[PDB]
Amino acid sequence: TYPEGSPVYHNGKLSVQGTQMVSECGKPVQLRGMSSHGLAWFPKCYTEASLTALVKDWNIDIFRLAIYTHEWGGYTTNQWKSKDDYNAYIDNMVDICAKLGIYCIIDWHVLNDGSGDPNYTLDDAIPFWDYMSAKHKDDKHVLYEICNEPNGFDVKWADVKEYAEAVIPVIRKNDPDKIIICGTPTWSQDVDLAAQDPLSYDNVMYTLHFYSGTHTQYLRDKAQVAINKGLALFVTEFGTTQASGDGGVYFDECNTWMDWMDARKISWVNWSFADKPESSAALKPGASNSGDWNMVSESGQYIKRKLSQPKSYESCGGHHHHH
Repeated sequence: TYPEGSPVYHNGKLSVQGTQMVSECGKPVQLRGMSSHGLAWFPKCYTEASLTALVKDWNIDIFRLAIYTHEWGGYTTNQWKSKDDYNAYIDNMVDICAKLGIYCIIDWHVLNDGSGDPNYTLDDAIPFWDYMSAKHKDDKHVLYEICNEPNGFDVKWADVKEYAEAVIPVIRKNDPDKIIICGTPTWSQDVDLAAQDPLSYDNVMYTLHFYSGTHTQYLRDKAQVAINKGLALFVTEFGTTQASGDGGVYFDECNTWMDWMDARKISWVNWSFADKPESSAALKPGASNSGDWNMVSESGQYIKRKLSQPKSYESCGGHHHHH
């Protein structure tokens, strides 16, 4: 039972129709929300209290759990939690999102230390995704992001497609209808190359990542090629900075990206909800010590203001029933 008036109450189980993500009543939906930073790095930032503030005060529709596979404390490392205990932690966060009625992305966050080819994480990715899809089959509010940012010159769409064709059957044997979001080459830029040979599965979307200090028209044009060839795109990560996550903020270029996404009804998730002293972090340093989840940085202020706009969906109605 999702809480009255919440994003999941309004839209129910989402699916993909052509290039558009739609609600349980078949209406186009654009979701807006926030990504975690590394969970092992900022655990004080990801609690019932902090997510309650994100929902009630920042008006988010969706939260993304960035589960690093590598670097210190990554899922594959057994440096912070055992793999099965990390699963239990993730499950707790998924349940908090359910209690608040927001969507939750489980993100297998490949990036560095060789994980740039997601195939090189399969010894852990297969049992991870087997577990998560079995555990969360009956959870209407989860989305499965199977490989954050494939990268490397050696990592082509053919290689990412082979990874996806290994993991998606493992998910779909347990959870037939849940949306799967598939990363693309060159740090989830090459959606136009994925569009040349798309996956044959239903309810699949393709990842686009941008950073407004780095990516401009060229990447929007690549994305438009993918859209014109019939792919549904999801911006599961973007920043207001250059791609490193620090330095200047570029709000004029981000406004261009926001207008562009709005016109195409493309969902977006901002990097990051954390109080690291870098300019892409949405909280001021020390906010996790004080517990003041509205003590925003310059970037957080800008994103919270975008989140405060009218919802980019229309309720499925039937408010006279519990959902």
